[PDB]
Amino acid sequence: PDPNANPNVDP
Amino acid sequence: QVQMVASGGGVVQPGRSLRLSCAVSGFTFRNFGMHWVRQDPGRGLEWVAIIWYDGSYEFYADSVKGRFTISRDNSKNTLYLQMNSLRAEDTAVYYCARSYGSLTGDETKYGMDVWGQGTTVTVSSASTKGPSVFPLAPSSKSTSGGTAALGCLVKDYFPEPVTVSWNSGALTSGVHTFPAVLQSSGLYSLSSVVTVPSSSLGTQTYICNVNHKPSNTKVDKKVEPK
Amino acid sequence: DIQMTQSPSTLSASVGDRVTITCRASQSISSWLAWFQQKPGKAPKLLIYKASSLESGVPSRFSGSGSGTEFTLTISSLQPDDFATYYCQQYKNYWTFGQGTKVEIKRTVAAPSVFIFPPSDEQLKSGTASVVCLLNNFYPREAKVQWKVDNALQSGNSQESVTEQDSKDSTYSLSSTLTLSKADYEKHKVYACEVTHQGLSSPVTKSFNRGE
Repeated sequence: PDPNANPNVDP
Repeated sequence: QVQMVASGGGVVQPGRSLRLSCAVSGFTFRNFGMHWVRQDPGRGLEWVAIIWYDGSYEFYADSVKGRFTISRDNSKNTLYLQMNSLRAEDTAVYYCARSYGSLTGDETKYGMDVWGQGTTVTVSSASTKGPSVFPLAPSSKSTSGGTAALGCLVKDYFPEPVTVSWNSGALTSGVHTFPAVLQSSGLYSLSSVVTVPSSSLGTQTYICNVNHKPSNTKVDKKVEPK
Repeated sequence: DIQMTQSPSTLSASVGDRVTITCRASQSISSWLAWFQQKPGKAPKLLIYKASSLESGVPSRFSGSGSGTEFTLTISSLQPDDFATYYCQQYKNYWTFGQGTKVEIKRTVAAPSVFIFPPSDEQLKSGTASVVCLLNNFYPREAKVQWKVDNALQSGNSQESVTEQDSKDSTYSLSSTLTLSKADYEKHKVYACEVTHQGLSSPVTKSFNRGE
């Protein structure tokens, strides 16, 4: 992944 | 209230190791990516590492690649940074920072929002040394009008901090304790000064109380006028 | 690496003024720019995300604009709680920060009080000599301290240290320490400290002769 992509959970 | 605190910092010699930890509160730790960011002596901020929410991906800055490892315990809600082969350039305050807390997916790029309290890391080949406290005596070359100036030079100590009081804390008005500067020897030097009435230089006593706890060095130095 | 640059590095302002800080990027970062506020001893705080979006609870006296390579933070009316260092950060390719812009409190010009201290006899018995020149309570921060030893301009043997702006009177204080060996200290007679500040009519010189 791009390091600046979403690093958080998908609810 | 989203809040974080980093800890684990200390003073190590080049090539040694250090583990930093970060405690959180007020948010679900396992739901957000976490950053490590540091701030060098020149107040410059530089990113160190990021870890995904589930620990599936980790990215590192080129300066720390191969020597640092970022990890997380999503059950104890803790962020870790294990460092080995430390360099003098790694001397900084290390903060933990949460990635921007959006759980929508609408954006394509993500930064940081909440930063925790930092922990100080000092990497230096110098060894622990107590300070030499020399009096900066008042005289005519230090008396402008009715205001005279006196102080104490606190020289050749490592590491920081040194604490300086005056008259065991009884003298606080007009006291300037300057920031420590790093000498070429790898040791620090510092001066603390105070302005007093010149008419009280033969009637009052002035002692500078230096305490360097890393070396168990408490020093009281009377400053007599020339 | 996308390089971030801020201007100015220091900004003198008063309460109630309209303050503007600029951030430039070596490459187009679209609108992925963030403004952080950091007060001394504390961690940075996020004020503006996505170039223009204010965070919850941020006062509406803060505003941000720009896209591509030029961005701007504007404080419409500087309040006492706004005197701090402000950093910009791009988050397009990794995360890189600007060097910071320090917003300081402007006050009237205050000329420094120059004091000089010859090295103590105790330090000389240890083989080193330190002469300290003290500039107490002055504004603005810019001052020049030149060391002269027997009419010779010194270079590379002095270290300066400046305090933060004082919380009561908003002044700065400065110490310049000349460090020499005891042998080199005993080869010269006159040691002078020349101070140039915009609050002084003419530069001030505090001199002492070794053994006086």
